[PDB]
Amino acid sequence: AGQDGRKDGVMATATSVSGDVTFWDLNKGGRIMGVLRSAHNPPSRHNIVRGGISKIEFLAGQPVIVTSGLDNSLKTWIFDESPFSPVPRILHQRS
Amino acid sequence: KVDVMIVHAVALLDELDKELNVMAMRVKEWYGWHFPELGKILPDNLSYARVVL
Amino acid sequence: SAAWPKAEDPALVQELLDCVQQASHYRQLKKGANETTKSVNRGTSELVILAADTQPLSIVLHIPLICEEKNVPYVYVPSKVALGRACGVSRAVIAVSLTSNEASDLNSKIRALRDKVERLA
Amino acid sequence: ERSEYRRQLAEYLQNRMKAISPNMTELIGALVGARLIAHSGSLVNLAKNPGSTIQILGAEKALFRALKTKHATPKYGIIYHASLVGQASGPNKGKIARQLAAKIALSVRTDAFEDFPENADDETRAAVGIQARAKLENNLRLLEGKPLNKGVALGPNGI
Amino acid sequence: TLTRTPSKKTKFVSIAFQSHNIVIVGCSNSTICAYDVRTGTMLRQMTLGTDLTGGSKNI
Amino acid sequence: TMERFRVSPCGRYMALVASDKKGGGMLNIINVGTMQWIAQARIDGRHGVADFAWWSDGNGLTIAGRDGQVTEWSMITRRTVGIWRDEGSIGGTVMALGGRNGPAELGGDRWVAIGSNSGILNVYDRNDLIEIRIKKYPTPTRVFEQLTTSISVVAFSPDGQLLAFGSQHKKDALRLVHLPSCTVYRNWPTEQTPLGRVTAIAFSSKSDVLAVGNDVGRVRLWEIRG
Amino acid sequence: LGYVRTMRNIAAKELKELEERYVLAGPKKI
Amino acid sequence: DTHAVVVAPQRLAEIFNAAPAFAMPPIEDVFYQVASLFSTKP
Amino acid sequence: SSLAQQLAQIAANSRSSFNVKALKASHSKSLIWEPRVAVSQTFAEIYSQCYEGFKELCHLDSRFVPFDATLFSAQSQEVDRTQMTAEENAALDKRVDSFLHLVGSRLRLMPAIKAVEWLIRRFRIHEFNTGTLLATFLPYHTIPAFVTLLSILPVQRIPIEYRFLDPYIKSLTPPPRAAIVQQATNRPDLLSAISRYTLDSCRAKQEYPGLISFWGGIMAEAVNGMIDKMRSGRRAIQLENDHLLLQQIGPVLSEAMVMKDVPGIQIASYMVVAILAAKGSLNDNILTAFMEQLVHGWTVDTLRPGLVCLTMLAQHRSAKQLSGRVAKAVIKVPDLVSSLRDISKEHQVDKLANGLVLAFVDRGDIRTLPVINSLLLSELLQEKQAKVAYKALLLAAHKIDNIRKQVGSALVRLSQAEGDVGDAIRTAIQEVDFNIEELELKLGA
Repeated sequence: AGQDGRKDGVMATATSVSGDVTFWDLNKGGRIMGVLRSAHNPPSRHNIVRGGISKIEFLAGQPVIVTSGLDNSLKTWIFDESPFSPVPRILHQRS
Repeated sequence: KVDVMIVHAVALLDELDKELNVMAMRVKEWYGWHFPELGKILPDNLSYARVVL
Repeated sequence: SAAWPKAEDPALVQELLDCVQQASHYRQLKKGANETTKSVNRGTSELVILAADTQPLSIVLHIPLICEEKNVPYVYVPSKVALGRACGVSRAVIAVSLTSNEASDLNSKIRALRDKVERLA
Repeated sequence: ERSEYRRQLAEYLQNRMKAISPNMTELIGALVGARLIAHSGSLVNLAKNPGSTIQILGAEKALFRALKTKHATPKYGIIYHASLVGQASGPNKGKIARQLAAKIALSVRTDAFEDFPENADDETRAAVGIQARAKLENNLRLLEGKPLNKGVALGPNGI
Repeated sequence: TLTRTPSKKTKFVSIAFQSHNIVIVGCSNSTICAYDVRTGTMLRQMTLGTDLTGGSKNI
Repeated sequence: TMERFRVSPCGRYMALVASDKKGGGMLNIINVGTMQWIAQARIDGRHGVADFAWWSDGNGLTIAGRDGQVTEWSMITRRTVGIWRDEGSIGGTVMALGGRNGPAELGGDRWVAIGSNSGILNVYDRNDLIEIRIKKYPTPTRVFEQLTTSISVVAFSPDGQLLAFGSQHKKDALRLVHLPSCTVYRNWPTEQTPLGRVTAIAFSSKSDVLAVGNDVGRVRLWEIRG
Repeated sequence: LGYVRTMRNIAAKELKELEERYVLAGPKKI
Repeated sequence: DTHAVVVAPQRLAEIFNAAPAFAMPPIEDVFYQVASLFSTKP
Repeated sequence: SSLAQQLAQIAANSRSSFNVKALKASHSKSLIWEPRVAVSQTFAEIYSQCYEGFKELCHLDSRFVPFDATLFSAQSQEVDRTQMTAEENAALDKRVDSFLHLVGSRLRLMPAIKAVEWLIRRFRIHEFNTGTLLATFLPYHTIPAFVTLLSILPVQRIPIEYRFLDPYIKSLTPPPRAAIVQQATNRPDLLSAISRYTLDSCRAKQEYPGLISFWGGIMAEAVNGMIDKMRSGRRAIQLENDHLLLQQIGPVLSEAMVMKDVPGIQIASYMVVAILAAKGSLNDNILTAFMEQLVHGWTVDTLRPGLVCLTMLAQHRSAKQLSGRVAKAVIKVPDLVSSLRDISKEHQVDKLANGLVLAFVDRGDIRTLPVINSLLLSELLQEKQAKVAYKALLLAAHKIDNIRKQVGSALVRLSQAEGDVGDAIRTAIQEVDFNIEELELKLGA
């Protein structure tokens, strides 16, 4: 957190009407820091394609963060360090 | 405004600088018999003639 | 002003531009002040066209002296940027000058053109 | 006495040069402009030169050797010792050589033919050389600050 | 001589004065030239088309 | 021939061009009320009339004749309003005209585009055109020179906003100019966007659709969403 | 090209000189 | 109606790379220069 | 050679030499003298010369005395940073940082340079606080000092953003500002880093106009280029890139506008947001957000340039009204009409003024009336603007439930306005078809 990756207090929020997850940096007054846009498929009522996101865990102690949705997909994402990353990159996926 | 002055002037300046050079080295040797280390310490011939004065 | 062999006659100017354009396709034409003066000093030239509306006119006023000496005709168009994109280079040439070769209908057109200029004189 | 005489001579040269051709000494400086006019013979004798002639004004043996045997042409003459080109560098020195050439030919024709209504201040008289000074010094600082070629930044490993 | 026309086939036939300084000539290659006399310049070239009854294009 | 013609936006008149060059070209005005001859505007030139367009009210029409003369020739007076010059282009090939809140006594069209043979295409403003006395040398709003050959389509988004101008002689000469800011676009058309050898363009009346067509004889279409 | 031009200039001057010399060596009068 | 301006990045870079950072003319002055460039006023 | 990968990881992550050869070179890297003396320069004379320069600096500027106590004492003359513990090292690092932020002002002065040379040849600041020193020298990036530092910098030690100076290390010439700004445009991290450095300084009240001018210039050109990249054509990527640029710049921008103490840096934030709205076609909520923030943040010393920014913001806006506290503060602005006339002499304040008067007629308070009349007689609005302003004014006088006396005095003043403003007012009355005489008798009776 703190736009330099050094500080702590990051949290992840998820809906189930979209498929985009959001990352806040809590430190000064709780600013936003980013959006993993469309981690899963975006949910739609008119569309056959299922979407929507079930749950998100930051697993303890490590910067991985596991997401699953409705659309039969379990992905895992990770922050790097030496480039600071606002949004993570994918480091496993199973669909 | 005529420039025959200009061309004459620069011919004169070039020849002048050259003769200043040769007479400056002339007086350099001409005092170096009395004091050669002066010419060694001072390379600027103008100041050199100045201190000879 | 000083541009005393002015050519404002419209069909005359159009013939001059078109002849320049043809000559530009025949590589027999030099584009620019400096090159014009080189061509006339080396004498190869046979006609020279300038532009009246340059802001300091003096950068082309040196040409008529030389061409009066070495005896080649010169004549002013009124529009520099017209001359430039007449050459076909997109930047306003201020001075173009086009020369002779042995056997060319373009050489003939040049001769009739300088006859027209001597008429304008 | 000879030295002081030469010093005041040079004073005269600069002043009289400002009197005759203010544009050119607003570009380059009275001494090198004087050298030019000298090899010219006259002001108009200069002003019938083209820009490339001014670019290599002087280097006559070198030029004609390289041409008459097809070697690489000399890049400049007295403009090398002229003041503005010393702040370029190398390939930049060549580019400044060309640009200073053409703008000098401009200034010389300007002062050599453009009349002035004689209630004419020297600054309004030499505005074109001033313009040339400004534009050109800007271009010189640009090409001086041209970047270098980005290379891939190697870390500790070959990675 | 005020001026002459560019080409050599431009024959002059008719003349009349619009105003003090403004002369009008009508001329062989289907043209009506309006010259200003004082400077002697060519204010405007009026122009006429082809005589589409008989041959001999130039009206 | 009755090859070239253009109809008034008011839809009452039609203008045909007389195939008779001879020092100056003329275009006849024909009522489409009764398909009758009612006027004949004559402009000077050296070859006749390159192109022309109806002013948006209809009252006059602008005639871009080769060697860059632009006549503006009224209808209600039915005599020439004014004469001026494209800024020194050797041979005008196409013009067109559009925009809104231009000067009403020139019909109330705003931007006027003129395309050379040499390829350079100028854009002028008509509230700038007035010195009734006309500016004989409008310094042009801009002098666009992205293209490099002879301009063949110059057309206007009929809501006076986009400008399309395109040369046919080389593959893919179609460039798109935003207005009134007069900046040519970058993101279109790209190296791989299939135009061809553009021969005729047309925007919709709503100016949502663009259609373009080429020497193979095929039409492409683009939605124009800002 | 540069070489060709120089030699062209020199020969042009020489033709000028020789033409002058030829003429001075050698319905006209009314 | 008004729109987003269009500027030559060479012009903006010229503004700043005119002079070194120290002894650059002060910030209000340079701000007036730059905003005058970006001004939407004919 | 996966072994060798691991080993070179460690060996460039080293922090202390262990063969004498690398020891001697590590000692001989220095700024003032040459290597071939700095080798056997022992650790007294270094402290001698550098402390002399230190005295010069301390007699110039006052607040160097705690650094005299803690970083230039005779025990510091032989403290060996290499052998303390980590938290010690970090506290030391904080002291190092604060010293750099204070000293970077007087950088073109030889005693300052000598002070930094002491820091390097003793604490190896260039090796263990690399990013900070590179940060505080980057503003002077044209000068011989910067090139010399560039020479002595350790390569793999250079922070990951600033790695792009390596070809200049291969060719010891200073980089130019265009090169810096291009790397600044491509990366977010370098720009974040520069901004965070200079923010640390101005949080510390140690800024100075050269550095602030530097930072403003580099931020401005970088943001220009960044919007040049972010343009898409495609609707979603344009939106998401607007979001992204806003994330990377917002917080810095926030504290930079709101830092009431530092005048130039407030002007700099004004500059950069002016460009941001001026070329970045942005959305009215965000625009109003910036407006409200600089509204909260400005000073009187920054007031006229912030007002220029206000003009630019509201002019690039799409809606026609302002959000409240903006009107409150512009009410608080004293010399409003004079100032905007001087601004509109080059800047076209129209939409700004329209939003002002619209908010004022929404205000229902009656301390805004002289303001309202002044802007109406200003001759700054358009004809339709003045007319619809009068329309909403009469509609406010209709919806109001004294207040009527004040609005009637205002109304008769504006109806009896003389010039083209009065003509447009009476035009509005003529199209609204309500009786000036009815309201005149109703208020005069």
